[PDB]
Amino acid sequence: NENVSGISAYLLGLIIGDGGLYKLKYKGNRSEYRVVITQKSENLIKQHIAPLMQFLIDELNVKSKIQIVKGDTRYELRVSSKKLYYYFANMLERIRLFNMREQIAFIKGLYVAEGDKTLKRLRIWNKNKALLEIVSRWLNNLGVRNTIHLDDHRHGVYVLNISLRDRIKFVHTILSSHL
DNA sequence: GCCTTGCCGGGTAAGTTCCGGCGCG
DNA sequence: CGCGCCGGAACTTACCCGGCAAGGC
Ligand SMILES: [Ca+2]
Repeated sequence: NENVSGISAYLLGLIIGDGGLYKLKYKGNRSEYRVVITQKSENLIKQHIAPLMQFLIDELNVKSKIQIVKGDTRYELRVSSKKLYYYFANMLERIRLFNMREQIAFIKGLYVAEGDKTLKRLRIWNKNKALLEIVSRWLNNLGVRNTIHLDDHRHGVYVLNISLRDRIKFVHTILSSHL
């Protein structure tokens, strides 16, 4: 709807990237379901990310608050919502069936989260190789050549390197898409 | 000459799961 | 009683950064 689907895919890229989906068990039988995006800067969160999450929450009739919690090392945007937790967890599941619009939005969010930011090089870091392999195939379909290697042998972190030969296509189509 | 990109260590910006409390049928 | 939101934060490490050099054209 597809204001919503595009924004959803983008937020998921931020959540998977910078972020998390948590199902918590307490005593008892208490529980909590969290959608989380963390980020160093309060401004990026408050003026860019939160209004996107708020739009989605309103559109989904989710009754939960957007919480912004200050940590010692970063800010946390958090929505405590069973319904939103499952919306994103099922979407993730999910992810191979994304259309072109959701593909581009997801990759954009994932790059904002896990991205080389100078743009001198175009690189995405993640330990989830299968996720990078999905993104690699999508990028190939969009004709951005790319390679995946184990970058950090210490922590098992993969890099997806976007070929600078296809830099203009990647930055124009994905990273500065008006979609 | 100039660009690209694999490699690889530094260290902080992420991530994850605890806690005490309250809401609501 | 049985679960699900709220607000916080303690703790560990997964990212990003960025320099070096092999390799391609
Ligand atoms: Ca990030």
